[PDB]
Amino acid sequence: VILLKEGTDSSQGIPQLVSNISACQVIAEAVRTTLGPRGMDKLIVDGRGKATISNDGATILKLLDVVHPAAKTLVDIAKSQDAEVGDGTTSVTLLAAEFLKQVKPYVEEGLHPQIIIRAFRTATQLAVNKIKEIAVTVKKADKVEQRKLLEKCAMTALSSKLISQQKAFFAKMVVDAVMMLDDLLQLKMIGIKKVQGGALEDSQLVAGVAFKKTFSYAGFEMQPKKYHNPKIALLNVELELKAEKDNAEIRVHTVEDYQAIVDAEWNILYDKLEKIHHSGAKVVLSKLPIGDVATQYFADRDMFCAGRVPEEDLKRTMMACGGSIQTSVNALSADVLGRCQVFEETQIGGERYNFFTGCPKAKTCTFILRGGAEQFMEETERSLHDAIMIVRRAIKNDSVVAGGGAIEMELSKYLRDYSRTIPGKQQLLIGAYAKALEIIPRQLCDNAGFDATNILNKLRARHAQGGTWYGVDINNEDIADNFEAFVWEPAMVRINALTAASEAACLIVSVDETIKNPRSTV
Amino acid sequence: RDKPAQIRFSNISAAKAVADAIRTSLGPKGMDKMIQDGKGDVTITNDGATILKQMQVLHPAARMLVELSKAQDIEAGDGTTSVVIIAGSLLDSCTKLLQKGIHPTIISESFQKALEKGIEILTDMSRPVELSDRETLLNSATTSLNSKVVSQYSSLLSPMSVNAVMKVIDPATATSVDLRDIKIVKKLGGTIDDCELVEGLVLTQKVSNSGITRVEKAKIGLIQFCLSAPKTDMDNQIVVSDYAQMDRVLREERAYILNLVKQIKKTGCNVLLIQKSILRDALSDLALHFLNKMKIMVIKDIEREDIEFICKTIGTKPVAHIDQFTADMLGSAELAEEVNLNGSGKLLKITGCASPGKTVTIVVRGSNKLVIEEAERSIHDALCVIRCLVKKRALIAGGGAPEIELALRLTEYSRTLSGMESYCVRAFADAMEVIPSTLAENAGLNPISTVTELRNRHAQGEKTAGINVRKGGISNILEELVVQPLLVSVSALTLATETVRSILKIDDVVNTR
Amino acid sequence: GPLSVFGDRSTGETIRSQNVMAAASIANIVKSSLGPVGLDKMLVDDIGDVTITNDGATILKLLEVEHPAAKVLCELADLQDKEVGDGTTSVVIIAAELLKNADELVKQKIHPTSVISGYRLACKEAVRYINENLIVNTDELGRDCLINAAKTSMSSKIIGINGDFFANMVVDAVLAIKYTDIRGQPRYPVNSVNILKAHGRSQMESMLISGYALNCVVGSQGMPKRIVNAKIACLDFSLQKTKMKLGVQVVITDPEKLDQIRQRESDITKERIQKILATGANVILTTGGIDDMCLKYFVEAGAMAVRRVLKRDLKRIAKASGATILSTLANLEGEETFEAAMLGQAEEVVQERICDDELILIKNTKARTSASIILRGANDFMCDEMERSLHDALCVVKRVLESKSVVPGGGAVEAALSIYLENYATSMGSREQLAIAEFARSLLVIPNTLAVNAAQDSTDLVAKLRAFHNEAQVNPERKNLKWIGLDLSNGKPRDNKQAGVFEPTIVKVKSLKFATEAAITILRIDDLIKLHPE
Repeated sequence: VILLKEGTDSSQGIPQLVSNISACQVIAEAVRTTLGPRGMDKLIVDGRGKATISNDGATILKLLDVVHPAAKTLVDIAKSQDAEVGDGTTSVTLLAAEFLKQVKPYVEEGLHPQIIIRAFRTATQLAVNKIKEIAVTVKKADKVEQRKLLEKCAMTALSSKLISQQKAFFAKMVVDAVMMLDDLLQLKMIGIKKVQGGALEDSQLVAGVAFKKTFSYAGFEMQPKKYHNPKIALLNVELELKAEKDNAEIRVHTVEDYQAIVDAEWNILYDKLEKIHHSGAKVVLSKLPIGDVATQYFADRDMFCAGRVPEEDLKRTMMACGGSIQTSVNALSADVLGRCQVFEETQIGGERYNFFTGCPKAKTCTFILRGGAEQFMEETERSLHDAIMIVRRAIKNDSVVAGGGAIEMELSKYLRDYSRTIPGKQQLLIGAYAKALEIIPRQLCDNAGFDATNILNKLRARHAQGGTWYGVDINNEDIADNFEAFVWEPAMVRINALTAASEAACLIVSVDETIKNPRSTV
Repeated sequence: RDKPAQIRFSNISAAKAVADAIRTSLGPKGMDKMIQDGKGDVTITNDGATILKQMQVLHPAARMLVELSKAQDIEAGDGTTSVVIIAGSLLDSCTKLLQKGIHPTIISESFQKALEKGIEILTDMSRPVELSDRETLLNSATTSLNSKVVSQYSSLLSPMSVNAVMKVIDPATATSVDLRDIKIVKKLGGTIDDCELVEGLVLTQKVSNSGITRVEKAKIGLIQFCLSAPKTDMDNQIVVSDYAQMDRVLREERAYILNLVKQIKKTGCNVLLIQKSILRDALSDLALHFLNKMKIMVIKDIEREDIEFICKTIGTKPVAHIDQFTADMLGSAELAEEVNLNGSGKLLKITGCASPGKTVTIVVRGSNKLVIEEAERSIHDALCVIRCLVKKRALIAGGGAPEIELALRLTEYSRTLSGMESYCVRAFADAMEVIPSTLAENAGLNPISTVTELRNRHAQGEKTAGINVRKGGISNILEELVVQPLLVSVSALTLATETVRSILKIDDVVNTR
Repeated sequence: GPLSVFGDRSTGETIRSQNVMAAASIANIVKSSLGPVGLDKMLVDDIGDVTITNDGATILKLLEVEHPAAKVLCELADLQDKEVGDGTTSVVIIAAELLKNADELVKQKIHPTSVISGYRLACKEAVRYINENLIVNTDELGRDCLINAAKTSMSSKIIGINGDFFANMVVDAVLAIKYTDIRGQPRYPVNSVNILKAHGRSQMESMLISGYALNCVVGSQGMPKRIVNAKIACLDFSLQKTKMKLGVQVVITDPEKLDQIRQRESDITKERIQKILATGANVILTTGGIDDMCLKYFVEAGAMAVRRVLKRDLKRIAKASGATILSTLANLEGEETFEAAMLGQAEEVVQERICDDELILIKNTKARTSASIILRGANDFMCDEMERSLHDALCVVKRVLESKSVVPGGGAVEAALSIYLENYATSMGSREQLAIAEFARSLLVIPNTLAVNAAQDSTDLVAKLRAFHNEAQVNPERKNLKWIGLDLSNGKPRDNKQAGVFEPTIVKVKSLKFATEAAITILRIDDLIKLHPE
């Protein structure tokens, strides 16, 4: 009798881990060129035809699926980094991949997971401490320099992303956009309206809040489309002919009672209207639909009404305008009412967007970006989201590190020169770690088709005993202190990178064998 | 009507794509390409004509290019990787002429005049060459080899090629050389180092006796007629009517055979040679027994048309009858020895012949059959290089100089030309920059920088300083010993321009049975 | 537009890696089969032919390979066997790892030309250094260095435990056919010592014959089976019922002759038989058949006659006993006579039974000696294993004796060459210096494979050997360390002379030449077109 159920199998020992390392390299090479200012972009197609185009590595890895364990580990680590930082995901996936590649041949001869895991963990610890100790910072606490370096880090983020002609333009845009936000830094108070047509340069920042005008019945277009200081009431109440609680029943006996009841329903409606009108507000917004009678009344009363508004829209309305959400009208007073100095139903690219500005309070913003492709606008919006993430993390800890591969060569040099005191196979394996730590600038150079060997040689010579912060320019194709080129990115990215890299290395090197069920559950 | 124009555009695009397909195999720094056939073979290849051949494609344009490459190899022989690139580049350039309202007949006439000017452009560019001048021919053939894969032993494959052209024909005057004079053999196994030459020839069959396997100063004999039992060309049967007749038949058969063998032995022969035949062949066991009793070699079953090679090499001449067989007609070679290939067969090399032979043979060995195939094709194309060199004596150095010179001077002609033809001439001028662009590209260079550098160098008017793959840029070529005959370039250009004039005229394709 | 190729083109490093992949897949598959600790690999043919094999070429030859470069490596292994016959497994591994290093290097974006020229020059320098800086003497040995060579041959084989008897046997067998070619140097007729085998009792039950044993037996028990003195008559003429000529027809109107013609059919044969039997013939050897007429006559004479005798063996035995090849009795002219001046010389011939079957055996061909080995084993497969083992050993020893030069091994040559070439490679200081460095590194696989096949701590021993060789080279004051190699008997750095581990220099030279040749061949391959199949 078969010991286990029929259909299973298992690979073991060196062959299993060799296959795993091979899978790691195969999945790694799929994004070999994305990162870098000169990045070259990829596409995917699904069975629904919703083709998606992106150069941010983590999103790319989600766009792809595997069944291999190691590659699944890689893609989930990419998920973790993206949720953690949102930049350099390409860098972390790549780097772990070449560590595993560099260690591959070591399995064929005498070597055990113990020493390699200990070396990986201790090196990761020491290098994270290095990250903390030599991370650059403003250390100035003045808002001018703070804002300047926020924009510099934003363009650093764009120093490997798609757009490169609007770096400072969009950096200042997003920095201001977040500086009209509170200390909560809520991720729901950032309106996004992708607009067809219009140049990429025409993307803008609404100081107040704008949104889309939802469908409305007849009786519109008599309302005044302009006011110079309206007052806003934020509702969540229905202005439509509705039964009381959907279960009410009416039991009368004569036509007079019938007429009294129907006129009474009308009186309820018109009394709510009277409360609203006499309240003094000039506009009303709500999730709930507005009956045509109310719209005709407000047009007759020169007042604007709108319903069926999505919640997040109303949330932004409260958070910026300064009003308060209402489910009831009976206790409407001044403190509940919002207030702004500008209302207008403007036209932005063949659409009808309701614009509310002139609010002295402003704790939320709604981006209005212009372009000609849903996919390219989506990619730009994704990069905007990435920039939001990077600045939101960095705004807490205003300490960063220079991009352009300078810091990676710094840490590689540190590990190398220190990896001459450590003993034995630990020393050799740590040297392999350090050698694997020398690819990302090389990959940037070869992305642009440059002689990366020569570039790395010269920058290593310059890093050895001739100063630090030397990065690789691509428009100049040379080496110099490109830290003063202000390509600076946060260091918690580096720490998280090392954490995930050590995690992955020790995980996959701990792999020894796997049994595969016949997977009848399909 | 437009559909003919769309067909024309489609054909031009197909030709361009086919040409671009082989854009990593040109010149000194080209790269090989696998062609695995549907059959159970495989071919590593670098020569353009070969590559073009193995694609059994169905599109007419590539077939035209294949036949063009065949014609060029017949004319010149080397590196037909370039001509396809030139043809495709001219087609792409004339796409721009077509979109700019230039009638196809007008385009063809523009090509004709461009050909006219370019002939002189190359002609004045070149300089004559000295026959028997070792260095010029050596550099020409070596640079020819540098477009192939066996360049690692060029120091060995050059002297053999040069000695071939000295010892095959006289350097006095021939205007052309018979290639079938030169002979080669390919053998599986051995090494590139084992490759060598002999001024004689080698025979494949091994002597039917092991008693004598290396004879020196032998009087070699060649025989081509039947040796078997007495039998008429026409049918018969010898009827025996008793035991005595049987006895006489046996004794007289023996007597006739030994009489013949004694005739040849009396002629002073040392080594026997028997041709191949069917239908009562020309060898008997009793003959071998007799020859062993008199210490004589024999080789049997040899080819018909090879008689001239053997007779010219050794001096022994064919006889179909014993009566015309004479002792004076013995070819005398110093040494006939059998060699071993370390368990890979036994040959027979004939050396020290006293008769003047005008044919030579060379051997090639290597770790496999494809390496020796590539070396054979390379040596054949080098022999073609030298045949063109002696055909007419004019040279042109490489380094990208010729095409850029022609490009810039056609640019000047366009500057000095008016009418519709001016822009066509400009298009010609811009066309000859593809080859240097490819040479810089596959050399791992930034094409814009180096190509513009050479363009400016030929704007200065100074030359002998062109593309250098050792310096890494534009530098001197005479020290690089990079030279090709003017004839190969002239043939390439003329064949390409005639082909493309045919192309421009042609615009319609129809499918038949 | 789309390429008219109609086939499939793969570009980039993929096919390169695929060649690597090919160079990977087979390599480790045969990895377990060379060195004193190489274990056997079992192969089952599709028709149920299970096989034992340890030498690489025999291992690979029956694999079916469709990947081109892998086929190329296949015939590379086959040639490594057919000329050298030793290192039967090492060469494919060396080439595979060389391809690994090369393809990784090109993946780091270096011009292929620099690395290919590096390959050629490094092959040349390596062969050179092997030639000069490891010269030792074999005249200090002899009749015992051959024993040690046989020991190194059997190291991975099946009889590595009982080498004391077998090595002496094989060296004496070599001495038994030692011939001279150019009258100043020796010569060996390879494949002229028939090794006929039997599913005997044990390896210790095989015996060597100072004579010759056919695959042949006595035609009938009527003949005497032990002739006192051997005057041998070798024949190629077919002794069947004589047929005059294929182009004769009889026409008889006088019937009296008719019956007498029936007589003739015998007479001629019979007559020659008398002639054959006039000279006191002892044994008759013919390729042609022998019928009842000749059988009865030979029984009446008591002289052995064997039909269906092969040809090459007949030539061997005729030369050994001094006999002569005969196809007819005709002399320099029509006189057909038999001469008693060339009869083969031997002591006696017997139809000896070995296990359960008999065979013809020749005793002491006169004026010289001859070699043939009767391989008796527990079964057929392992006996074939000794067959291959001893063939390989004879190839090794004939290479040794042709060129009396040998150096110790077990990684001794490997580590010494690696140390030289790594401490060398400053003659260029350029893009090719790194190439020479990778050559010095890539020879690390031989100690690696030996250690993994022996479960030794590879790094410690390789460091010890490398340090000794490095200090010997850079400091020639104590150059004695250059006479040290690695032995897997106990994982020891030893003077590889007491074990006798010794291999001909030409073997390493030739293997290195073909290895680098194939490596260059592949490194000048970059693109593949898969044409549509027929």
